[PDB]
Amino acid sequence: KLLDIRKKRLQLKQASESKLLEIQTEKNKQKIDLDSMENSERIKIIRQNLQ
Amino acid sequence: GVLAHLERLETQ
Amino acid sequence: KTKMLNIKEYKEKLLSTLGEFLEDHFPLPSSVNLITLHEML
Amino acid sequence: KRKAPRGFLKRVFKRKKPQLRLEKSGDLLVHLNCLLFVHRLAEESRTNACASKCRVINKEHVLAAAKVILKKSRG
Amino acid sequence: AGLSHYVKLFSFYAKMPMERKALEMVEKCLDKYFQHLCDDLEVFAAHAGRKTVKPEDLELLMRRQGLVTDQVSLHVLVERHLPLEYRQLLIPCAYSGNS
Amino acid sequence: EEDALQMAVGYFEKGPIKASQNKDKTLEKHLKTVENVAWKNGLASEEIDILLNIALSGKFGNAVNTRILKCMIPATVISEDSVVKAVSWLCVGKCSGSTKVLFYRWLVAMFDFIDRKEQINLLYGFFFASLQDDALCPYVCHLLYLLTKKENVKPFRVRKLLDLQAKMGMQPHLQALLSLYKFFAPALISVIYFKNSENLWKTALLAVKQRNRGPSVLNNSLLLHYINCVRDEPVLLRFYYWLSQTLQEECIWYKVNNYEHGKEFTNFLDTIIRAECFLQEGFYSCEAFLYKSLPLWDGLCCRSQFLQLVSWIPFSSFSEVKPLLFDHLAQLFFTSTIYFKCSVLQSLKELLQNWLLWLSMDIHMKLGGSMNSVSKLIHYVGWLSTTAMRLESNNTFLLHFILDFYEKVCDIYINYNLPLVVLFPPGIFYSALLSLDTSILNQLCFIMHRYRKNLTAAKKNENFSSKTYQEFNHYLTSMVGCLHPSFLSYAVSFKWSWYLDYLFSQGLQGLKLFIRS
Repeated sequence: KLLDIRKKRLQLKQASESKLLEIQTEKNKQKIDLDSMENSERIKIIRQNLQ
Repeated sequence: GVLAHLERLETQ
Repeated sequence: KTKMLNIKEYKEKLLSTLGEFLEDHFPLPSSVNLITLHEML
Repeated sequence: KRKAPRGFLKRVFKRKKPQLRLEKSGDLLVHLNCLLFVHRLAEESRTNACASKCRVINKEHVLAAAKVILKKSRG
Repeated sequence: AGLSHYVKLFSFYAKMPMERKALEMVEKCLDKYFQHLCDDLEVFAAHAGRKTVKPEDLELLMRRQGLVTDQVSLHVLVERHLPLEYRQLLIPCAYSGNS
Repeated sequence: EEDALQMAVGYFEKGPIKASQNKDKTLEKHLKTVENVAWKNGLASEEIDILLNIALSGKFGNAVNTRILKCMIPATVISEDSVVKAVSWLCVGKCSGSTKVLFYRWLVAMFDFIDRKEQINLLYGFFFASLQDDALCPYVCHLLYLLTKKENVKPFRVRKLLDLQAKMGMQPHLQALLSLYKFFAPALISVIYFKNSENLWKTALLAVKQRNRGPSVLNNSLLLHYINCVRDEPVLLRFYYWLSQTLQEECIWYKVNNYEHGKEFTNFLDTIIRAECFLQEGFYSCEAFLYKSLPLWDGLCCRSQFLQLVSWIPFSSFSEVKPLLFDHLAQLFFTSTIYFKCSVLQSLKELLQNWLLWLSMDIHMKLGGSMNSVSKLIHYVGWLSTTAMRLESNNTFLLHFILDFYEKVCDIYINYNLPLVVLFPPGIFYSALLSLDTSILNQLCFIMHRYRKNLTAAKKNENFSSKTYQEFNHYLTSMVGCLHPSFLSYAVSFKWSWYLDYLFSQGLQGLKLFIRS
């Protein structure tokens, strides 16, 4: 029982590492979305007058 | 565990 | 821009009440009305 | 310490001088006077301690503090 | 009592440990402080011609002690040392009902 | 009648106490006997806390005599707090400062029962500006220690708390509030602790509890799941450098105490061990500390912890980890007693599982040179465990642990999907075959039956075949003809099938699995 518990747990561990790496590279994709604001042609002025 | 136990038959 | 207009309307809520409720306070005896004194600060 | 005794200052103002009419919060002004007098005492006694470089306030520094500040605080 | 209150406040006003033998002499200093004050309020209130001791009767005295100036008036001195519920009695706030 | 009685108390407030035909303390004391049963409904608590405390009769004794017991039966609602903030208005009436002290003690004591604590938190500054007055500071400090959220830590409040600390004393209540403001955005830095004073109210407040009843990352299990899931570079390195410098500094701590420091290090290595058993990969400082501190290691210095660290060692090659570590887990294996010997083939038993798990999903996530590593580990243990068999004159205790290792070598194919059926080296096989107890004999029998099962399973899917099947048929014909001393012990304690039944029935389950096969 401990052995198949360990096997299930490690399967969900490598699976979670792959899935959470997908989440982190999608947050990285949102980082390219972050390079989509630092063009700063009208975002900077509106951000400054909002601040 | 049997390691923490095996450290107390070394003494006892 | 929507946040700009939302914050602007929140400002015209807070300041509209700063005009209204400060008539519950309201000036009395140049002194300088607390609305004007506050806004000069 | 964050207090100021209402009763004690009034009792002192009545014990020492029996004929006054100290106002509703005039004793609060007396407490402010003593607070600032003891402020002056603490700071000029710290100066007195640094004068002899003593790391603890002692009698010989307080007696020198008195003849300056208590006389200064006289109206 | 109140003198013990001031010697304890001396501890948090001197920011530095002292001796008890220093404290009963600062007690005589407070006793003489009143022995100068309560007859200084006496003579200052008599100078104003009023039997009672109004707040301005003591503002002049504290002007004598050099603690009220044209820069530091009476009320500002209340800000720096007295607690809020106590200065609410002294310096006039405003509710259209200034104290 | 309480709602009627409280509206009568309000009438007792719309008029004077003198003009009343009856005493307030009589009717309010009937209400107080009611409070001893049930003090104030949410609407009742609201209203009786509202009108009795704003300006009306509400004597600083009477309003307090109620306020001691003016809490809630179900829960305190927002409208309770709303216009009692208009009792916090603190003005011509003000519900003067003593009743303010009991009022803020009310809120501190019953902060736990509000439906929407966020609403009062949204009211944070109304109580924060009440901190300036002296009498409520020891209680308002507690309240804001209970109310504080990140949205309420604006820098002007930080500077107001600093001004309060400078003007007033170092009071521990201000220190507690400062601790929270440092726990949030650190615009201030400082280094008692929710010690309450509502214990007197906690007679009634313990009744209220009963009334509600009736009417850097190792010591964070909830965060260990994050690092379990991120095999990221700057976090497994932010963590490696902490483990290396904690297993070095606190292990150099041995060289000055070695007795009292030998209990926190043991209890910290236990946390490391648990974190690895959960996270399931050996921390890269756990091995790096092991290679550094195995040659210097003794037999019993944190043996239970060191030989569980060996279990979680990132499978390396068994050609780069053997000389570095296993050449020392033989340098101490062959010089220490049985009680350390059994603690290594157990340590390497768990190491075998922790290597075979990480090889099973190496089949799942898509070998041969990895194969050679576990095979060589098992042979080196199989070399370790023939000479440990010789050091201790075939001690049954040690060979029990040897078989416990081999209990996890029979089932490589069935369990881990790894084709690594490694048979006994004969120096253990016959040494337990011709052993003298059955709790080791049936152990061997279970191992070899699982060996039959695993070899048969490997024949289905497919060197192993030639020499491994030859050696297992050697271990079979020699032993199946041999299946005797501990069995003789049973027979003395004791028709062949009945002898069997006497066996079998008496716990011989490895023999059952063989004999059925």
